[PDB]
Formats: sequence, C-alpha cells, structure tokens
Amino acid sequence: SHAGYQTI
Amino acid sequence: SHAGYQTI
Amino acid sequence: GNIFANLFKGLFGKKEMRILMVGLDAAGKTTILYKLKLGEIVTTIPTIGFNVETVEYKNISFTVWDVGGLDKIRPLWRHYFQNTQGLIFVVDSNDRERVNEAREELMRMLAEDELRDAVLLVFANKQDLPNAMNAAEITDKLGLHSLRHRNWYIQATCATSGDGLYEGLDWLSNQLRNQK
Amino acid sequence: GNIFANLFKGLFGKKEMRILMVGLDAAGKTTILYKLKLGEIVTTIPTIGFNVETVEYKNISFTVWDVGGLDKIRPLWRHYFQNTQGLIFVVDSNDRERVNEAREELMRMLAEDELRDAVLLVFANKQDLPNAMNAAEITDKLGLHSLRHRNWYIQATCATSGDGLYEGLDWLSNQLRNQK
Amino acid sequence: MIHSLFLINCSGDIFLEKHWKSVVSQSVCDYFFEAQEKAADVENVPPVISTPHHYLISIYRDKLFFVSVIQTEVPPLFVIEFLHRVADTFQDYFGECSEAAIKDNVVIVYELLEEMLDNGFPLATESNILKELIKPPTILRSVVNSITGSSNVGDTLPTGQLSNIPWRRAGVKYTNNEAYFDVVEEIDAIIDKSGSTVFAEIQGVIDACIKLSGMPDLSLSFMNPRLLDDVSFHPCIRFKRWESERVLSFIPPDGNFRLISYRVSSQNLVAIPVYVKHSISFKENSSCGRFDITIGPKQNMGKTIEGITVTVHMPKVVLNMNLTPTQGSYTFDPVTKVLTWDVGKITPQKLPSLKGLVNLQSGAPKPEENPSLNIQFKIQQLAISGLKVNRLDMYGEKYKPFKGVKYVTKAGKFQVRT
Amino acid sequence: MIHSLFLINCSGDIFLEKHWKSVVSQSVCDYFFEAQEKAADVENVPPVISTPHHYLISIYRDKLFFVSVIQTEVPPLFVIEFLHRVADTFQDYFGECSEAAIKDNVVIVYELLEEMLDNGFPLATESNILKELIKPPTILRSVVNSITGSSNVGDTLPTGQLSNIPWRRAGVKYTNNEAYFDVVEEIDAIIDKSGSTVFAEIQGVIDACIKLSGMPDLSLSFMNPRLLDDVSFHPCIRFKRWESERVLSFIPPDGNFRLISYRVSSQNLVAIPVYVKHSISFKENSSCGRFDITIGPKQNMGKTIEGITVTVHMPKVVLNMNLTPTQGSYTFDPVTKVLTWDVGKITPQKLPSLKGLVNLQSGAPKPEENPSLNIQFKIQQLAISGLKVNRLDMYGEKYKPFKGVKYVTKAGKFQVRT
Amino acid sequence: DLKKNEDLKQMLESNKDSAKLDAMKRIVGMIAKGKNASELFPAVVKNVASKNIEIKKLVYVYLVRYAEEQQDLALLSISTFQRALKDPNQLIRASALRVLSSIRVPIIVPIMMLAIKEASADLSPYVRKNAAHAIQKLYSLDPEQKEMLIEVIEKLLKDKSTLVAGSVVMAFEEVCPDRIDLIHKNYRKLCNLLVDVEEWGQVVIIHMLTRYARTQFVPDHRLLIRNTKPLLQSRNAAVVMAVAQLYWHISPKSEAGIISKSLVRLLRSNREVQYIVLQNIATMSIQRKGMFEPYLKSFYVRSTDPTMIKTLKLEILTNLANEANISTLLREFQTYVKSQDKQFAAATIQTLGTLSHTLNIKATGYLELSNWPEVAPDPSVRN
Amino acid sequence: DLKKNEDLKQMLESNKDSAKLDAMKRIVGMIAKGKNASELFPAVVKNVASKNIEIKKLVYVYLVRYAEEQQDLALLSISTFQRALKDPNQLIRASALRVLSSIRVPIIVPIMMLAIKEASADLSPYVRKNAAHAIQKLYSLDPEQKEMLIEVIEKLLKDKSTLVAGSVVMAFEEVCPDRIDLIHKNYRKLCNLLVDVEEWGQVVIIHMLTRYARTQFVPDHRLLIRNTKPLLQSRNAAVVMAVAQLYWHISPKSEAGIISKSLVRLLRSNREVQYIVLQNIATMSIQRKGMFEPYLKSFYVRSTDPTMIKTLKLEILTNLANEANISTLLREFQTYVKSQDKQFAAATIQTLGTLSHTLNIKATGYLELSNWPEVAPDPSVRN
Ligand SMILES: Nc1nc2c(ncn2[C@@H]2O[C@H](COP(=O)(O)OP(=O)(O)OP(=O)(O)O)[C@@H](O)[C@H]2O)c(=O)[nH]1
Ligand SMILES: Nc1nc2c(ncn2[C@@H]2O[C@H](COP(=O)(O)OP(=O)(O)OP(=O)(O)O)[C@@H](O)[C@H]2O)c(=O)[nH]1
Ligand SMILES: [Mg+2]
Ligand SMILES: [Mg+2]
Repeated sequence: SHAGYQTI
Repeated sequence: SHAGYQTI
Repeated sequence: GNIFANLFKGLFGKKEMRILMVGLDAAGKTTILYKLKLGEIVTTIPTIGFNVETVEYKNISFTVWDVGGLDKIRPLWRHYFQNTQGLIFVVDSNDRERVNEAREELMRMLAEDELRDAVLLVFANKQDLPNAMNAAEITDKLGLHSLRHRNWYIQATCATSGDGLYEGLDWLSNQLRNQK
Repeated sequence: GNIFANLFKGLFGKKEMRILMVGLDAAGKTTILYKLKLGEIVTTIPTIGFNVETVEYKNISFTVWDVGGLDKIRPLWRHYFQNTQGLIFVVDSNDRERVNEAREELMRMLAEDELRDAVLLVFANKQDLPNAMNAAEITDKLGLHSLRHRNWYIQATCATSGDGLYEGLDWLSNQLRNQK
Repeated sequence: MIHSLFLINCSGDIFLEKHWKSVVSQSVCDYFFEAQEKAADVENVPPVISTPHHYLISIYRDKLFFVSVIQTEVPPLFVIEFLHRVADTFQDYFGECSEAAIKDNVVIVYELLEEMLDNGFPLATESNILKELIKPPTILRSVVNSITGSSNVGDTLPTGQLSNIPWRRAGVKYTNNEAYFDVVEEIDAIIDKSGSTVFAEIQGVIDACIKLSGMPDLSLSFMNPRLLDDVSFHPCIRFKRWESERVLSFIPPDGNFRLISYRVSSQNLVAIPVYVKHSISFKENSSCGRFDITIGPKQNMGKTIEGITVTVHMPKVVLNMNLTPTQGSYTFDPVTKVLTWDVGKITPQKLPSLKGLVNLQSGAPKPEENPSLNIQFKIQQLAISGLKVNRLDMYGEKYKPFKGVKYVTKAGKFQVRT
Repeated sequence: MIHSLFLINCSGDIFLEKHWKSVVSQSVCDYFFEAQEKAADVENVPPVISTPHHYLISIYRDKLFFVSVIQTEVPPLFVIEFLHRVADTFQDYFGECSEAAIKDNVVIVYELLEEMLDNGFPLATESNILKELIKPPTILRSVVNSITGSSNVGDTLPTGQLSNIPWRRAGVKYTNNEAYFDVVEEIDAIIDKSGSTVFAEIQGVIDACIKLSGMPDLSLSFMNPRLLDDVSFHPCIRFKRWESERVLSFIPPDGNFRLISYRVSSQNLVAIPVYVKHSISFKENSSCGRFDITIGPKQNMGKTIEGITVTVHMPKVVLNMNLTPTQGSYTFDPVTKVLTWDVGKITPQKLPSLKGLVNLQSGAPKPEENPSLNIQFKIQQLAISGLKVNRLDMYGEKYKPFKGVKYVTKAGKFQVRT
Repeated sequence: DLKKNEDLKQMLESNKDSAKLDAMKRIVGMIAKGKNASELFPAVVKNVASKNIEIKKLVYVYLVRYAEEQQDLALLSISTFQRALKDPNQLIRASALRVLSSIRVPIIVPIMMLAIKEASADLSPYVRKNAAHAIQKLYSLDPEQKEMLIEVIEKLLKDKSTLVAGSVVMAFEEVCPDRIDLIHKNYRKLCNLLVDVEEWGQVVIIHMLTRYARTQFVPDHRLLIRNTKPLLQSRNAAVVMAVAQLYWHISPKSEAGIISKSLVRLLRSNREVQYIVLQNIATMSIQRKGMFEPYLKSFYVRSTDPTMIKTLKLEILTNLANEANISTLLREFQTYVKSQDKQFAAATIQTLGTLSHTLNIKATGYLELSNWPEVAPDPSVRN
Repeated sequence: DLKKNEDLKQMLESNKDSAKLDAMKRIVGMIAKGKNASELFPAVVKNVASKNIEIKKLVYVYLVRYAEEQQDLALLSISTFQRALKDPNQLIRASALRVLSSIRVPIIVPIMMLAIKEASADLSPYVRKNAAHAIQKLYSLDPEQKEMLIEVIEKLLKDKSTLVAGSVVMAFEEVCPDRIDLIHKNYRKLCNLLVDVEEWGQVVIIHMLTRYARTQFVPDHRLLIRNTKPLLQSRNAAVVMAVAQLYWHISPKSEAGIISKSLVRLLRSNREVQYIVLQNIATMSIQRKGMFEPYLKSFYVRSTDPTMIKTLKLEILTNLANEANISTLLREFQTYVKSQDKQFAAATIQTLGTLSHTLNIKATGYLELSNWPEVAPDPSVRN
C-alpha cells in the first residue's frame, strides 16, 4: 500500500 | 453373599 | 441427537420449571425471589411490570416470574398462564383485611383452564410478625382444602429469615419431579 | 508449566488485585461492595468483622475486603496491610464532623510502611444528598494533594445510583495494569 | 456434660485430644495414670475416677482407653453409652477402631467428634444420619476428592433427620434388593469340675443387614414365641404389635445393625454341646505334674462343633509343659501361664485332646485349686435353643428381595473348673 | 426534529422505513411521488417539499431518495447534512450505500438508525464512536458470532466519547504504524468554443488514512502556504496554530477521513492540461452532419494524462453516428443522445480523436447551438496548483511510521462548448 | 401467515437464546418493512427482561414502535427499566433512560418525571446529555409538566461540560423558547464553550444566540462575534450557514463581506446544499450585491445543472448583472437561450438561513426576529 | 518450625483453595496433637469468610478452639456468622448458630442474645433444637442473662416436636433446675412424647420427671408409670437404668419387682456397664433382696472377672446369701478363696442411678430428692 507514496 | 442363608 | 448427550445433561443437571408468582401488593413476592436468587435481601420498590429470574436448586432451573399485583397491572397475570408448571401464590399472613381478596384472586387463578395442570404452592409469608396467622388459619381463610382435583400445598414462610422457601421448592421438586 | 498456558489464562482473563476497603462508620462501604458484586443494593446492618468479596471487571478479579470501621474493631485494619495492591478509602461527603477523623485514619493508613506500594482511591460517597461536598472540597478537607510519593486519586461517588464506582475501578485498572 | 475427650495409648501416652467447652489441661490425666498405676490390670481400671477437679469416666476397649472429662453430675451410663457409641462409630468409618486407623484419618476423626457432641450434649447420633453428614472415606472417594476437592460434608440436612423415622436414610436406592437376618445364639456357661453344669443360659441376638430401597416394612414371625422372654427391641420396632401379636413389624434402618437382643426362657434347659474331660494334678514342691484333657460332643445337636479355642489359665508353679494335642495346634505361654489350644473342630469319630506332663517349679508350693478353662466354640446352621424364624413378610415395596436367614450358635464365656 | 425516514426506490417504491417520534403514515409519500412526477428528472427534485402536514426534506444520491419527515421548523442544512451523513455511514458499514446492501443487512441498518438519531435529534455521530457502539459486519466476525452469539454491540461507552478528543478511538493499537496523506486537486473548468478558458479554478482536498496507535499528534507543513486561501479544517485541527503559524497540528481520528478542504488562490492562474479541438456541424432538415474532435495535452505539466472519459450530450436530431476513435472505445447512446468515449490516456506522441459523420434526422430542424462536452481526466504524481507538502512531524508516540504522501490531480466538471 | 406468527411466539417462549434472537431479527425486519407485528406484542414483551444484551436491544426497538398501540401491555413491562436505570454502568443507564422515556403511556408519566430528576443529578455527563433529550420527550408527551421541566433545564444549563451543554440548549430551544432570562445567566460561558461544542450543537446554539442577541443588543456583542469567526472554516455546511446567518443579522455592516467567500465555497458541495445555499445567496444579494459580484463566474450555469439550479444561478446572475459585466452575461444568456432546456431558456429571456425563507412560507414554530431595541436591556445580566 | 509456620500462612494467604485446604488440615491435625497454633490465628481467621464449605468447616474448628486466647481477633470475625445466620438453608443456619454461640467473647454477648431470640422463632425444628443448646452455652457464658433465657426456654417448652423437646428439657435441667412451674404446663404432653423422643433425650427427661414426681405426688402418677413401662426393653442401657431409677423412687412397692429382670440382662454387656449396674444392684438389694435372689447364679464370679467386678458380685452374693442357699454359696466361696487372687480371696473370707452414689460422694450439682409431701400440690396444674 505504501507504493506510490513519497516519503515525508 | 446369599450362600449359607435359608429362604424365608 | 445422541440420547446419551441428553441423559448426560440431565445427570449433569438439566431440569426446568415455569413458575408464575402472583399475589397481592406487599405480599413479599419480590423479596422472596431475590432472596432465593442472590441470598441477600435487596432494597425494593413497588413492582409495575415483572421480574423474571431463574434459581437453580436440586438440579432444577426454577424460572420464576415476579408479576406485580397492583390493580392497575393485575389483569396482566393472564399473559403468563400459558404453559406453566406451577403457581406460587404468596399471602401476607398479617393482612387480614385482604385475605379474602387474595382468596378471590387465587380462586380466579384456579378457575383458569390453562392452569389446571399447575401445582399450587401457597406461602403464608411474614411469620415473624406478632399478628401473623399460622398455616392452618391461613388454609382455613383461603379454603385451600376445599379445592378439588388439584395438587396443592401450603407452606408457612418468613422471607426475612428465608424460612419455608427451600421447603417450598422441595415440595415443588417432589411434585414436579415425576422422575429424576 | 507451559508459558502459553499462563498466557492463555491471562488472555481468557486472569488478573487479580488485593484491595483493602477501610473508612468510617456509615461511610457506605458495605453497600458499595455488594452493589458492585450483585448489582442490587442489599439490606445491611453495622459490620463487626469483614466481608470479603471478589468482583470481576475488565478481566481483573478485584478482591475487596469490607473491613468495618467501628472503634471497637477499627485497629483490625492492620491485619490486612500485608501484600495489598490498592487501598480504597470511602468517605461520607455529608459527615462534616468526622471528615478530619477520616483524614487522620487515612493518614495513619498512609503512614504504614507495608502500604507504601498501594494506590489510594478515595470515594466521596453520598453525592445524592443536598449537603454533600464535592470532590474538590473533599480533597481539600482531606488534604489528599499534600500527599507525596504516592499514587492517588479522588472519585466522586453515589452508591445509591452506582455512580463513580466503575470509574473508580477504571482508574485502578489503569494504575494496577502496568501492562495488559 | 462432657467437657473433653482424651485418647490414651495403653503405653501411657496422650494419643489424641478433643475439647468442647474449654481447654482442659493435659495434666488432668495424671490422675488417670495414677489409677492405672494402682490398677491390677488394664481391665481392672475403675470406670469412674474422682479427681480434685473434674470426674473422669472411661472405657477400656481395643487396647485403648477412652477417657472423658466431666464437670458436673451426669448419669454415668449416659456418658458411658455415648462414649462407647463413639468408639463403635470409629469402627464403622474406618473399619477398625485403633490408633493406627485414627493416625491416618485424624482430620475425619476430629470432625466426627465435632458432629457427634455439641458442647457436651449429643447432637449427631445414629449412623444413618451421621453417614450423610460426613461421607466415609474410601479409595474411590478419595480419587473423586483429588479431582473435585476433598468434599465429604453434605450441604443439606438428611431428610430423615426431620422425619418421623430418623433411623432410616431417605431416598435409599438399590437394584439388588435384599435383606439378611443372622440369628446368633450365645451359650454362656459355668461347668463344674465333675462335668455337671453349674449355670448355663442362652442369650441371643438377631443382626440384620438391610439393602432394601425406599420405605419397606419388615415383619418377623417366630417358630416358638414362648422362648422369647426378656427381649430388647431396636427403637425402630413398634413394640405395640410385639406386645399384642408378638410380631416384629418395623421400618428398618439400612446397613448393619442389631435388631433383637434377647434372653431365652429359663423354663427350658440349656443344651451344652461340649463336655470337658480333664485330669490334672500338681504336687507340693514337685518338678512335674500331669495334664490330660478331652474335648467332645455332649449335646452337640447332631452337628459338627467348630471354631474351637481352648484357653487354660495356669498357676505360677508351671514352668513349661510336655503336652501333645490330637487336634489343631497347642502353645504354652510361660509369661502369663496360659495354655492356648487351637482345636478348630470336633470330629464325630475323633476327639481333640491334650495328653502329657507338666513341668513344675521344684520347691514351689502346690496350687490351692486346679486352673480353670475357657472355651470358645460354635455350630453352623444351629439355633440350639430351638428358636427359629417362622416368616418374614415385607410391605410397602414392590420388591421380591432376598429373604435370607441364618442360624449360628456361638459360645459366650464357657468356663469349666479343674 | 426528524420524525421519520423513508427510503424510496427510484422505481417508485417505499423500500424501507424508520420512525422515531410516531408512526408516520406511508401515505405522506404521495406528495413526494407527486413532486417526482412533476420533476423534470431525478436530479431536479426540490430538496424541500411542503405538504398539507409535515415538510419533506430529501437527498438524492446513489439512485436512491432519502426522504425525511419534519414536523416543525428546522434549518434545512441541519437536516440535509445529517441525512447525508447517514448515507455516508451506510457506505462505511456495508462498503456500498445501496438498497441491495441494506436488504442483506436490514437489521444492522435499522440499529444504526436507532443509534444515530435520538427522538429527532442526533446522538451517535462520528464514525470513531459509532464503530465502537456497533461493530461492522465482516465474514470473520459473523463466524465468531455463529459461535459466541450475534454480538456486535458494545457493553460500555467508548472512552473517547467522554474525552476531550471524541473524534478518536481510545486504546488504538497497531504494530504496523503508518499514515497516508492523499493530496487531491480538483480542476473545475468552463472552456469556450474557441478553446479559451472561460472560468477555471482549482479546489482540493487532503484525505488521510491513519493507522497510528495511542495518541499521536500529526503536523503538516506546506511548500507554498500562500496557495491556501479558503480552507476548511476538520474539527480535530487546532486552527489557532494554523492561524498564527499556518501549521496543521492535530490529533488524528483513525481510519479514512477528509482532513483539509481548500480553494487555491485566484492570484495564480489555473493550468489546463487538456485542450479540445472540436469541429462539429448540423444542417436544417439534413440526414447528415459532421464530427471531429481531438483531445490533447495543453498545459499537461510534462505528465501523462490518464483516466479520461469524454461525454457529449447531443441534440435530439441525432439518430446515429459514424464516428471512429483513435484511442480506447466509443459508443453512442440514442436513448439519451450521448457520446461516450473512453479515452484512457493521452500519449505525448499520439492524440485521442473521434473522426467521422453524424446520422441526423431528415426533416428535423438544426440545433440552436452545438452540444457541450464534459471530460473526466487525471494525472498521477501531479499537484497541478504547485501545492506540495513540506514536512510531516509526528509527536507523542515512539514510532517511526510510514509517512507517505501522494499527489494526484483529478478533473472536476470540465465543460467545453461546441 | 398465522402459522409463522405461532412459530415466532414459540421462539419467543423458548428458553433458547438463539431461537429468541432469530425471532427478534425476523420481527425487526418486519418492522422495517412496515408489517403489522402488533399481534406479537404480548409475547415479545416478555423478553424485555432478558439478560441477553443483543436481544434486549432488539426488544427495545419493537417495544417502542408498538408502545402506542398496546398501552396496557407497555405498562406491564416498565419495572425492568426502572430497575435498570440504577445499574452502575453509564451506557446501560443512558439506554435505559432512552427506552423508558420513549414509552408513550400517560400512566407512567409521573414515573418518568422522577426519573428525569434523577437523571439530571447523575454524576456522569453522558447520562446528563440523555436527560436533556428525555426532557424534550416528556414535554411533548405531557405539556402540563412544563414548569417542572423548566426547573430541571435551568439546572442543566449550569453544567460546564460541552457534552451536555449542546443538547441542553436544544431542549431549551424547543421546550422553552421564551424565558431568555435563563440564557443570559450562561451567556459568556456558552460564548466560549461554543468552539468546543460538537457541530450539531453548534448549529443549534448559534441560531439561539443569534435571536438572543437581536433582543439584547442595540464588549459582549463583540465577544459573540469574535468567538464565532473561526467557525467559518467548518467542514459542516450547516455550521457555516449558521455562522453566516449570525453575521448577517448581527455583524456590523462593514464586516459583513467576510462571509461571502465561504458561501461561495459551499457551492462546491452536493446538489441539495447547492440548492439551499443558492437560495440564501439570492436572498442576501438583494441587499448586498457587492458581496457576490467578485465571484460572478462561479454562478455560471452549466449543462449538468438541474433546471431548478439553473434557475437559481440565473436569479443570482440577474442581481449581479450591471453595465460593467452585461457584455459578457448577455452572451452567456444567449447560449442559455440556445440550450434545449426551453423552460430555462424562457426564464433566461426574462433575465435568512432557516426553513421559512427557503419555503418563503412561515414554517411551523417560526420564531420572529426582533428589531434592535431603542434602549438596550440592563447590562448587569451580561447583556 | 517457624519456616513451616510461614508456609502455612502463605497457603492461608494464597488464593488457591487446595493450598488453603492443606493448610487447614495440617492445622487441625496440630490441634488434635495439642500443639500451640495460636500464632496462626490472625491469618487463619481471614478464611472464615471463605465460600469453600469444607474449608470453612475446618476454620470453625480452629476458631473455636482458640477463641478464648485471641478474643480481640475473634471479635474481628463475627459478621460472617451473623450474616450466615439468615441464610435460607437449615443446615447452614444451625451450624452458624453453633459456631457463633461457641465464641467465648464477652463483647459479643448481646449479639448472641438477639440471635437466640431469632433462633427460637425459627420455623424449622432443626434450628430450634440447636437454639436450645445455644441457650445452655450462653447461660454458662453469662449467668446474668438468665431471666431472658428462661423466657426463651418457656417458649421452647411449648413446642410439639420431639426433635426439639428433648434438647429443651436438657437445657432447662441445667439452666433452670428450679421453677418446676415451667414443667407442669407440659406434663401430660411430655408424658406421651417421651416414647417417641430420641434415647438421649429420654434419659434426661426421665431423670427430670422422676424428681418432678417426687414433689408432686404423695391418674397422673399412673400416667407417668404406664407410659414409661415399655422403655424397659430399650437397647440403651442408660435408658434402662433411668427407667429402673424412676420406678425405684416412684413406683408402688408392689410393682417394683418388674425391673430386676432387665437389670440382670444389663449384666451381659461390657465391663463398664457391668461395673455401674452391679453397683446399682448392690445398692438396691439392701432394701429389696427378693428382687435379685431368683437370679442368684447370675452373680457368680468367674476367672475372667476383674478384681473390682469380682468384688461387686461378691458384695451382691453377700446380700443374697441365706440358709436356703448358703450350702452352695460357701462352696463357691471356698473356690474363690482357693483362687490365686488373694485380694479377692481375703474379701471372700469376709463375705439410685446417678453419679453421686456411684462415687458415694455428693457430686457437683447433685440434686436432692424430696420426701413425699404430706399434702399434694393443687391438681389443677396437672399435678
Ligand atoms: N415483616 C416482613 N416483611 C416482609 C416479609 N417479606 C417481605 N416483606 C416486606 O414487605 C414489603 C413488600 O415486599 P415486596 O417483595 O416488594 O412485595 P411484592 O409482593 O413484590 O409487591 P408487588 O411488587 O406490589 O407485587 C417490603 O417492605 C418487604 O421488605 C416478611 O417475611 N416479613
Ligand atoms: N444517602 C446515601 N446513603 C448511602 C450511600 N451509600 C451508603 N448509604 C447508606 O449509609 C448507611 C451505611 O452504609 P454501610 O454500607 O452499612 O456503611 P459501612 O461503611 O459498611 O459501615 P461499617 O460496616 O460500620 O464499616 C446505610 O444506611 C446505607 O444505605 C449513598 O451513596 N447515599
Ligand atoms: Mg414486587
Ligand atoms: Mg459495613
């Protein structure tokens, strides 16, 4: 689910 | 256990 | 559907009785029910509806319906007539003025076709009061011995002590227990 | 000795707490205990000895010792100091005349080395009476906030309604439950 | 009435104690021990002993002294029968009344004492109530107890306790319904040195083992009612029927118990089944005497006599004895001077007899009289008085249970001179 | 306020009813149906309808009419938002708000209505309380229920209900702690027949999925604060920090919820990623017209445009259409006169286009104006306004949870003329 | 089917909880379907005393929906509630109060009256919240208890928790819309609490305070306005509108412009909201055209708009049209006329905050706003 | 061992019932062994409130035996009994009464006084039986409560069940041996009940009635005697003797002979009985030699007889010797002299019913019998 999100 | 007793 | 499964439950305890408890206001019904259930006597107020509670004793689950006797709600009793095993009628042994009233309501209970199979147990309650009548006197006032074709018994009681309550159940146990 | 066996019991519920309940005469202790245990309020008399009873709540078996506060028996409390988890001190929020007395007995409880690990829960009971002081007022009169090095909390209560009683257990649950 | 109870080991030791009213100092037993010291023997201890404070009442049995402590006047027999009853109870629960049995079952024992006596006055009494209040210890029961917890105490009153028939358990149930009556007669007799009967009387008892369910009513009829004279009746018996009909109708307690105790009418003479021929002699300062005894069937009823024990209590002059039996086995006890002869039974065609010489103490004086002999014996299927049972008739239950009756004649004290 | 609720199937049927104050006669819906009959379409039904008695307030959505019955004056929006919220709740519990979902879960549905509205005034509200009062139905849960009994109702009050943070569940626990922020921008635009932008504005919303345990405090910082103008804040947000620092600090509710809703400052111009070349013609009484449309990347931000749906609402004169797509799939609806063209995506090197002729009704008059076109489209990883998030900083918990952020620009209504 | 009715009764009679449960679910379903299950009341009601939390919850549903048809039998099941009311569990207490208070039987009115007083004194705010709602019920059930309930309401108004305040205000608004002297006592309190009060209470409170202020004002005025301000950013359209309302009828005219920005963003929501909001905009713009004109393009009519919406926007465009924008709007109107929606085209050619104006009909219970008093009420009451 | 004492306390403290049980069994054993377990009292007593019927039974044992040494701590465990006293289970009630009544603490006297009154009013006879015993305890604990207890006793004397009557009479006999006016009220009643009364009560009642009759007699007299008669056939030697006693001091002298037959059969029992009975025979024969002479041979001395028994029989043989049997008895005496028991031989060469004469010492509490009154008491009291 984390795929596609940028780390911030 | 009845052995030895007479019937009455 | 294992027959033994049922026998198992039966021997592990599995009987039950539908018992309707009716009487007049301040007879002591509520008190009795909870003393049998909890053991202690609880603070109570006049009952409007009913308290149903089950007391397990001698492997029998006695379900008792604490139905209030106030005139406003009294007619209600008829909605519990269906499928009972026994009938407990609690009487205030000091309330001389309403014994006949109690008798009438009891006779009305006894006049119900639906209840013809129920056993009748009468509690001469409040024996710890100085003006209380004894069981024989109560029997005479109620005319319980004039009853025909019905299985009945009177038991002197004193809910504040608990006396007569297990005794009542013991009698019922024997009448309701056709077999183990 | 299977560790999981213990964990099983634990998750199936298996905590317990030793709670000593002390206070002054007519504080309302007995009433509270049985209302938590049975739910109903039972008829009571002055306590001479003690009533121990266990109330299961939130997977914790709270064992409560209803120890009477009458002067004749009051010294007794010392025989329950050993190995407790918590201390409940019940206060009559209307008995202004003996609040200081209660405070003194409480401070004596608090002065016991054996009880230094116990949490202190104070019940400001009888909030349904018109002269009752509120929790802050009781706190001030008792000086609970002057207590040092001890885990404590005051809870307003009203045993005739049941208010504050689960709340008390909730607080205790959090203080005693270091982990699940 | 009874303030406390001490069990005294015959070696001189306070085995076990029980207090009902207050803690009685163990030092009180010093007086018992004094009396014991001043007693000729363990059987010669005075049942009632007065001390500076408190009276001691005791019963000697099973090599154990039951010693009770009494504060105020109480009819001695009240105490004696109660105390005796307690000892009987111990035998019922443990199978044997002995210290060893108690040592293993101390807790139960102590509890039984608590149930039986209430602050000095009897509470639990008859076994058919007590057995329900406290369940007796068995192997299987202890197995159950290891699982469900050590529960041997009932949570309700035995229904029979409040009934008009307290000696019977309520709700009794058997699938194998049966009842037994053991009519045992007792031959108690004094025989002259000539073989003539000095005194003899037949006593008797009818024991019963009842395994009948529900609320049965047993009724006994006898073949010869006239033989029954002084007859004690178990409390369960409705003596009015006995009085007007001479019929034993009653609701039996279950388990084992004595029903009838009686004396046989003296109008008829007692048949003595055993005769004793006995030649014996002693001589002043002699190193040797003589002994020749023959045991045989006098009025043996045509039956075989069995279970025979012959016990002679010899004088101090006897050191040993060169004596040989024709039956069973013979041993001399030089410590107490006793001739123990195990006869077993008398054969119709061959008699038990001891024949030989006596090793006497040279220089010791001749006994003032020849030593007496006690003999135990019995006969199966024999009711020597003639008392037989005419008929047993059970009412109130559907069963056709075993109705068994047995007749056995058993010797009581049988003492023959010289 | 709200006396009753009726769910009306768009076919004209009373699907389900709920009464809070009294039994409202179903005949009241005759007025609804009348209005429905007098309505141009299902979307043209007046939200508020007055009847002889009672006022009806309704919401049309998911092809279902929620019709409520109001007795006395109540602010229309109070009712509308509440009622709307109910519909959203149904989607939360069943995954879909539809009659079919309800038909299967009627009992639960009815119970939810009971919890949410108390005698006409809202009681249970936010999902983080309601989810605890009534557990949502799942397969695994129903399995548990078949064993322990159908228990989905809690026996205590959700602790958070009495806390100062009612929108968050108490005792939240995760092992996989994470949080997501989906910044979705909305392009709502009116395009002139020449391709010139008549009106365009960027709206936006930041959705959040919170899986953080305990009582965490999330804080968002933006790359360009000045883009944010009219901004609605979820009640959990401590606007004072927003006001003085412009930082979104708050204790997040868990689960899925909208956090920020906002309008992009009008000072900056809206980039329009899609242009529409469209040649179309009609002729008075002609059997044939023309159609040629090309969809392409205007201000496409250097990104691929995807999820494209092109919908033209044609005039009644059109009978059929000989039109071929260069991309995806195209279908004409002669019942409602609609050109459905599934474009999918625009290739930088190849444009989606429909080219062909229109089959017109001979003898029918020329349309007063050429038909308009609505287009859906979106771009992954794009925050077309330029609004990006500067930094997420969590306090109060030990975790180093996933801090994910996603930027997607999605078209709102995009209408282009001719 | 009478046989099924008997089977339901058998299950109700049965001591098997699973059977009881099934029967109740079937029954509730029938309630939802509008079926007449009143016949089962004598039987169902026996299970009101059941200890199975799930089953008795279902029973409460049945009971309430048929309480008004079997009043006698309803009477005959009261005690279990009255006793349950004193259970030491806040959840249960509340639900007990609710279902108790929902029984519409004249006979048990005095019982409930007592229960209300007890509920108001409950130490937990959760119950107190429920007490407020119960008051509202009792009042509507029996208007002759009003004075008693007013006393109770006043007492409830003295609480500090927002969990209670919201509901109490609502109860007040309905039971006793008059007696504003019961409000000023807590004016400054409520003015601060409002921020933390839950959105549903916020809507109610705001309307109440708005009409309050119309009679009290002609520092405290500004307190109201100041604390209200932040609320314009609320997620709840109803709140936004309520706030807008307040400013519209209370704010200094020079500050009024602040709300139109938010009123415009409300137009981005769903069609019901749009419908109502547009009516409010159209109504407002009559007096202040300058508040909406800056956003003129937002009122343009599109092809997806429902005729009634197209009409409303058109009506707004009507007020916002002038010589500085008529050159654009007429062109838009020409297109609108060209549209196939001839009803709209014909209309094109011709081209606060409550129910009553949305109907343009005085709605039931409509409170009327007063004009600013010539002399303000004595300030010692916290205005 | 102090460590073991600690372990016992740990088990007492432990919430494991098995541990508690084991500790209690160990403790009871120590009680039986005479060990000082008073040190454990503070701990053991906590378990007095335990619901484990087996364990609490054991606790009662401990508690009572150490009640007089830790009076303070005993006080500190009363409530569980007082509450248990009202439990609706006759068995429990009785045991509660017993263990309650057994606590020798001055402080709880008034508590027990109340309990006694309650116990006397209990509808079950089982409890009433226990109440009688409890009276006896309380009296001995505190003699100053006597008048109160007398009232209670009188009330108990009015019962009809034999289950109660027996014990009550005993309590009377001890607490109030005087006040024979409390007996005549139930004279005819008791005279009939006696037959059904349990043997232990029979003994007590008979003695009471015997001394009663000595003051009342100088139809009712014969009632006593007549109903008593059957009892001679009792299995219980104590009863037999009690009956014999009664006739000896009450029966017409012409009917006295009836008991010697039974007195003789008592000699068939065990040595304790024989000892006592022989003393009674020897005592009686002094006045009536003809009652035993017919059974002379039964008094012959045998080799198994203990010296003290040999002596008693010899003493009886002394009284029964005369010229019609001296020719036999002297020959028997010669043999007896020839016996090795020289103490017996030397004695040979020289050749009612209560403790006091068996000691030949006035025993503690010995009641004295009166002589027949010259004038009988007024018969209206049922003599
Ligand atoms: N003296 C005395 N009072 C009793 C006894 N049993 C009950 N009471 C009292 O009688 C009063 C009425 O008792 P309830 O149990 O409420 O009577 P009820 O039969 O349930 O009355 P309804 O609910 O109106 O049907 C209470 O004050 C009880 O404490 C008793 O045995 N003796
Ligand atoms: N008004 C009021 N009375 C209460 C409340 N709680 C208990 N009581 C009453 O206070 C009295 C004393 O209560 P108990 O529970 O016996 O007091 P206690 O603390 O156990 O007293 P001791 O046994 O002497 O230690 C009883 O009459 C109770 O009914 C309360 O919250 N309000
Ligand atoms: Mg009642
Ligand atoms: Mg107390």
